[PDB]
Amino acid sequence: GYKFGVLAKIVNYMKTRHQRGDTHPLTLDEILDETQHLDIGLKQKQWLMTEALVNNPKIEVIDGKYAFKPKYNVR
Amino acid sequence: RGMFKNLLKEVRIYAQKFIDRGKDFNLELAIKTRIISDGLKYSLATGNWGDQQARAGVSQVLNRLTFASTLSHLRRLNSPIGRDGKLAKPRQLHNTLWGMVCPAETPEGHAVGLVKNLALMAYISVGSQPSPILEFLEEWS
Amino acid sequence: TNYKPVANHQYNIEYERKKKEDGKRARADKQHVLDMLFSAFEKHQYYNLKDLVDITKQPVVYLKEILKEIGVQNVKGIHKNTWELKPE
Amino acid sequence: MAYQLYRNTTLGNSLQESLDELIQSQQITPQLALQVLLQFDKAINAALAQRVRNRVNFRGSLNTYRFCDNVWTFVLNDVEFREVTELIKVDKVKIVACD
Amino acid sequence: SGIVPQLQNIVSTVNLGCKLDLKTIALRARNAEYNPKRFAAVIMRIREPRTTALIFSSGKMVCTGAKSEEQSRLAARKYARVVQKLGFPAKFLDFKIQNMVGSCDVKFPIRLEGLVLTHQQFSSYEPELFPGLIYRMIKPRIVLLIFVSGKVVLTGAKVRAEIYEAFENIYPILKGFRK
Amino acid sequence: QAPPRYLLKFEQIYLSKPTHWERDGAPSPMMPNEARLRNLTYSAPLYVDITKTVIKEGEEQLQTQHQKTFIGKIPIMLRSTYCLLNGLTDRDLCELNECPLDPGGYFIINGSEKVLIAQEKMATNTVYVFAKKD
Amino acid sequence: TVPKLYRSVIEDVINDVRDIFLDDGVDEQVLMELKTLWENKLMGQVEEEPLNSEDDVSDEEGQELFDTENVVVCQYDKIHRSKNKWKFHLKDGIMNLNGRDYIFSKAIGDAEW
Amino acid sequence: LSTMIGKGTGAASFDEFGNSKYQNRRTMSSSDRAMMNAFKEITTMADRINLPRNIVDRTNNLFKQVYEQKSLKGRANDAIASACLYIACRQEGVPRTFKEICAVSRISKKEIGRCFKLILKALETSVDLITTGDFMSRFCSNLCLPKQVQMAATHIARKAVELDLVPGRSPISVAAAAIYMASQASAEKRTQKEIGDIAGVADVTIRQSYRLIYPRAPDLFPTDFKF
Amino acid sequence: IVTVLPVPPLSVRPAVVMQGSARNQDDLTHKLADIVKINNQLRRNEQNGAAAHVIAEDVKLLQFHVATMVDNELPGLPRAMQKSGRPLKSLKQRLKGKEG
Repeated sequence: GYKFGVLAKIVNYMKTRHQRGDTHPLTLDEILDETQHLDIGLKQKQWLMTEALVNNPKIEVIDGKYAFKPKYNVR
Repeated sequence: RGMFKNLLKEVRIYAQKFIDRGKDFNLELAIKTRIISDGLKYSLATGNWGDQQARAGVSQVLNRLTFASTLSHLRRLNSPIGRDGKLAKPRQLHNTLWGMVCPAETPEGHAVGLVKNLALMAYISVGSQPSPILEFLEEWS
Repeated sequence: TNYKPVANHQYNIEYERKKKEDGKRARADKQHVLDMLFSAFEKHQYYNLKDLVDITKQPVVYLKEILKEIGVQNVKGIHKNTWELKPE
Repeated sequence: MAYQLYRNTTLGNSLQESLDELIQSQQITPQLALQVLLQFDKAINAALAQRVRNRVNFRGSLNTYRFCDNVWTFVLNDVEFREVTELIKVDKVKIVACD
Repeated sequence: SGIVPQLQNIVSTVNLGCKLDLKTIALRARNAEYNPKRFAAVIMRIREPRTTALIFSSGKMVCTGAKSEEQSRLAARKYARVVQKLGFPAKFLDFKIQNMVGSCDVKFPIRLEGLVLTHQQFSSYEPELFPGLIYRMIKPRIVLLIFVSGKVVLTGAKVRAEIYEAFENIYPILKGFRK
Repeated sequence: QAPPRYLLKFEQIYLSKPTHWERDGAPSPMMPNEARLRNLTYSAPLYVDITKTVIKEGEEQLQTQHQKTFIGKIPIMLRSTYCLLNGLTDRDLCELNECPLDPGGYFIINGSEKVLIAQEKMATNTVYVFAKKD
Repeated sequence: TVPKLYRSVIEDVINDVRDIFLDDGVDEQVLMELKTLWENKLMGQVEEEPLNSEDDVSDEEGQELFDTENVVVCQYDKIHRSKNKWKFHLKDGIMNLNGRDYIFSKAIGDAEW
Repeated sequence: LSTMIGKGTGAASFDEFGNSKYQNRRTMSSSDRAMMNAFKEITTMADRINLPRNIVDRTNNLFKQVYEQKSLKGRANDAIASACLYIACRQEGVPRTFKEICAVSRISKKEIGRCFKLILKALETSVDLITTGDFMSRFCSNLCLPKQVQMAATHIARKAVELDLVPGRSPISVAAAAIYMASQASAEKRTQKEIGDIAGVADVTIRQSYRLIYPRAPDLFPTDFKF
Repeated sequence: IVTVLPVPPLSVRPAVVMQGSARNQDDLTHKLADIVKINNQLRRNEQNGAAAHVIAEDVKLLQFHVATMVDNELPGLPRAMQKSGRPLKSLKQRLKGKEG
């Protein structure tokens, strides 16, 4: 398949990165480096920018970059 | 015919149950020998002519009281007209029963004219395929 | 020659033979079965549990334990309550 | 991403050395060398599976036997390869097999 | 009686007390065989004791093939040494013998049919399953394999004295059925 | 269906003489008088040849001609041709403890002598015109 | 016989890698050059915790490290255990016996421990 | 205590989609369902080799005692069923071989052996050891052999058992050997394959018993046989 | 409208003999066992809390069973029968007609 499979490998990786204590936000390409998704499509990139990373309640927009939402979650 | 249909349905269910799991099946255990051996027994024993609303009293215990009783019981017929029904027409002796059925032989009581038995010279035709007659007529004009 | 005394049925001995070399489903690591399940999810949206067991080739209880974390049951009155492989 | 058994042979060593010589001259990328090794492994597997129609025999004594992830690592000492056309004597052989 | 049984194998289970990686042992042990599709354990043989043992990820060793209790103890110690040489902190805790098998010959044939006739509450003899009689008495925890040829096998024992007492409590019984 | 395809086709129908199987499983011919005295059922076992054709989608159609298999028993009407008393002389009938003047034409079920009376119906495949007076 | 099989292998190799070379944009000529080089290169212890009381219970570990001797690359169908021996059933495999390349389709053997 | 709801006579009980709205729920517990299916399996299994109904009822009695003993839940009900069939065939003095039960059952000989071993261990009963003379009548009659062959073969089998030519040999092998004795001495003759077909023992086992019983042949025979 | 069902005594619906150990009961006893079973099932399912359609179909089934206990010959509903035929003898079949 295509356009619907890489988002899970992004979200679980960033969740596990937050589990290591990396509260600081990360850019799209920085997440794409360690998720072996360097050949990802440009339309998938803009789809992640405009819909996929704003509709979920676990993604925070901090100074233009994307991070976890530990404030909404209970800690 | 009905019971062979039942046997085929049963072996179909068994073969499906051991073919959905994905292996071959042994034919000897597949065929239930219970069905044919028991149902014909049940129907001849009880006289109920079906797999228990069907016809009743088709089969009777043979009337071993005298030799004439045995013969008259073996050569008997039976009408399906409801024996309790207060009718008049089908029970009457009809003109076409000439040498077919005895005009004197009739039980007394509620079954007068519904039960009757064959005359001395009456062979009931047992059946034949109409294919030879049909192809014979096709040969002619 | 009917119901000849035989120590084991031909179908039975073939099936029991075929269960020796195909083998029992070995418990695999989590990363490989996760990659397998998301790759299968890429093909089609919904799946039945028995179909996921056949495609992934994993023990039912273990696969059920892995997909309990990320997948979730959604009720469908058309046939049965089935699982969803989507994390959300 | 294959069986990868024939790489540790004389043929595989020669091919790997040739690819190293091409890499040191910057003629090809190492990814192309890995693809060439993969295609060579598939081709030799197919050729051995198809075109070979002869039988050999061997006898010997075993000292150490090994199994790990469908890989055997037997060693054999005092090995006599017996064939209908020739007999070969050899002090020690190491047997590797996969599936 | 004048005859004592001779052991062939002793099953002893010991616990190393620590979790182990079976794949790591399979990749690093000298005599490793581990197939996940066939069984949940890794098998290990050595030739000078001529003994077999197997290991689970739970850290438990099951050893079988020893000729004496000291032989089993030394074999378990050697296997513990082998597994701790791979970098795992293996120990030697709660060692216990769980089964022993011995075999002997009484050098005379036996009428097994009479033996199951007089000991029907303890004996079970079916030729179509297995040609030898199975005998199961009470105060020993033991099953006996009495054969027409005279060979008698003892299985199920905890100690060696159990093997002797289960031999000489059936020997006078077996003497009365001499062909 | 399952893919492999299995097709079972039925064939020639065999019928044997009436037999009785005792406790040890010994098949023996069963006398009609033996059926009456022991309250038995006079019946004959029925046999069928079945051809089982296999399909594995690789052109391996190798059917097995599975031979005469036991499927049931039909209660035999006495003195029919498929009965033990068929074509027997009077001396052999008397030796079998059966009356030579016995007409036959009756089954034995549980030892009871059961006869079928000929039912009667309106003839099939022929057109009638009736005048219902109401 | 064996060199003819090698030429057949080389033909299958150069037939099987054309699509990859046209896929990644690599020119044809390099293949021929590779083949040229490929043709030129060959032709009472009451305290049971310590275990150091025993020693020399191991053999030499360099047999697998050397790999100088004959290494038989093959595949197996069934290998069976017989209380004494290992029964062998092998499909097609290859040898390197004293430099000469041997080949087989089936092999039956045994070994003693 | 229950009742069945049948099919409706009038059409007033049908819904807009049919289905008559009134049907039998057929709950009847799980254990009763298991016993009913087991009894159906026993009847259709025993009818194949034509057993009398006394053995069937004894089999049902043993199955109910085992099922209420509550010790054999870990094994297929069909295994306990065929094991109880073997026990009931043993206890009436007309024993069948394990292979004869295996022919009319979906279960291997290993499983039926283990289940029989667990039934005798658990239910606490004793069974008589088989003798050769029990199988002789069934084997000769199914092979269609006359009474003199029956008596000669039974005498041969009992004499071979008592004189001790066959230490530890199975009674089934020496029984078929006595069949081969009585067969290869008269006008009618039976091939090794037919003997193995009717007995279930392999032709090698018949040759083993033949070559071991062949010396001292006239002593095993009865007084008169018409050689 | 009935809300309690009067069970008849053992004199009205006694147990019959056969060979002995059977102690077969009257058809009223069997149907009343069915009535008590369905009523207990409904009474537990009231607070166990199934769907509304489950309660509707179960009370309709109990309607049918109470009716066929009282009156069986009425058109429309199928006759309540024992195993293997023999439509059971309800109160109409015990009072009306020649052998009533």
